[PDB]
Amino acid sequence: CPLMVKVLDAVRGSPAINVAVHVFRKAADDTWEPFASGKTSESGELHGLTTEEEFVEGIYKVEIDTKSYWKALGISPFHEHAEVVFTANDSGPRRYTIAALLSPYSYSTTAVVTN
Amino acid sequence: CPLMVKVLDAVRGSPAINVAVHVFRKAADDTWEPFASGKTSESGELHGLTTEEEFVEGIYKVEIDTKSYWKALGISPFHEHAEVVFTANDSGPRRYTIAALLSPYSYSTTAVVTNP
Amino acid sequence: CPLMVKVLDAVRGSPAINVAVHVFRKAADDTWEPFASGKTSESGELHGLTTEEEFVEGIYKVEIDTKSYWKALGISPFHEHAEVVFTANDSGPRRYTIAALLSPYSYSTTAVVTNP
Amino acid sequence: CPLMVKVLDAVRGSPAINVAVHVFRKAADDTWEPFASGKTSESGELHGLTTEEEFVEGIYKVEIDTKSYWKALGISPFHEHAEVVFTANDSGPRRYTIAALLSPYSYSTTAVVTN
Repeated sequence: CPLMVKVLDAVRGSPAINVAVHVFRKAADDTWEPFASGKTSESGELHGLTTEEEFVEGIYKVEIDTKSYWKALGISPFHEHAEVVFTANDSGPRRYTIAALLSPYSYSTTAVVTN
Repeated sequence: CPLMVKVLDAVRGSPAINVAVHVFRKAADDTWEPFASGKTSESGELHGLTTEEEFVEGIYKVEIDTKSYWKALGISPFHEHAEVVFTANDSGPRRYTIAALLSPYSYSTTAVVTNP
Repeated sequence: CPLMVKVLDAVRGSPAINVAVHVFRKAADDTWEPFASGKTSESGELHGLTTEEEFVEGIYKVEIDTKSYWKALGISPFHEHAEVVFTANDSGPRRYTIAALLSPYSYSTTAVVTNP
Repeated sequence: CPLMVKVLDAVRGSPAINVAVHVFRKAADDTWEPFASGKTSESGELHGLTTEEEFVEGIYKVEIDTKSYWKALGISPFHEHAEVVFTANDSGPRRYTIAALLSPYSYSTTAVVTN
């Protein structure tokens, strides 16, 4: 699978489990079309979102529902969600891992693109 | 300055200068409406986006155009932009500093929220 | 202010106040020698650690006592401290801002280096 | 293995390969005693540093030689290295993953402690 999402919790030092993730693909009219979604596993990962066939070049958005995660932990968060927007390119490495590190008032996101 | 944006470049160890920033507010019909925009200064800061009066309760999106920034430095980065989406002023007026730390394949954003 | 330290709390979205900071310089015998120390203010900043004259070329270590900070807030964090080790002024005098973003099980540190 | 180190490169969006890592254990006299070391793999990981038997409670330091990594890439770095200092505790989760995200003038480190 060409796209994986990994989410970590910087407050507990653990995978961020059961975090909803929604992936969208930018349509010709500039709107965001639902593409794939899921919830992170006990390892904070979400595999099997798409296939090589369907994951064509284009602009994608990965929305991580961080607010609901923090609310479940009873911690007041800042962001509505974490959004990661990027262009999928065929010339570069073919496996994309979108990693996110979550804190209540901060998040970082990193792309690990490999062959 | 109820809203300030600060952007740093983690490759150069400097402020990220001349970075375009667009702010939107969610309208009643759930669409994003343009709210304010500007560019970071030599200090990597953007002040004067709004006023206390105009910065009412709402869901705001701060779009930082990071791709253009990296491309002008000769780097083809991963992200199109860094988007920061948050509810503001729902418990009264606050001062928000949205900070972003940029690398070609990673970014981190932090909010510093203080009471007037 | 050739050297400034700024510390933010990513759980509260605020400056990290009253954080102890110890600066060391590597001596000729390769040991760490105390250089300066202080605590962050209400703004999360620590100024006045040194002067242009005293801040000579060398390898410096900025120790930020993050564990004590978290424990006073009721959190048992992972790290003992955040250590920032760097060569300074080897190409002439520079102004260094060492920024740290703290979470209980993670921290990020950035350096902003400018010419006088 | 109870201790793993994972290093990523935020400039290239890749694992940070062949990064030297040195682990030290704080001795009774407050000095740092060499404990384990290695170089990250092609996946940016370093496994097999120690064993459950030897990784007793105590204060450890993980030093990641980031300066040499950046120099090999021809990029001027700020830090001499990234140091991660922590206390190993038996009551909590028993597997420690020390992750580091590297940029020339910035790094972040995260501990993922699991059971």
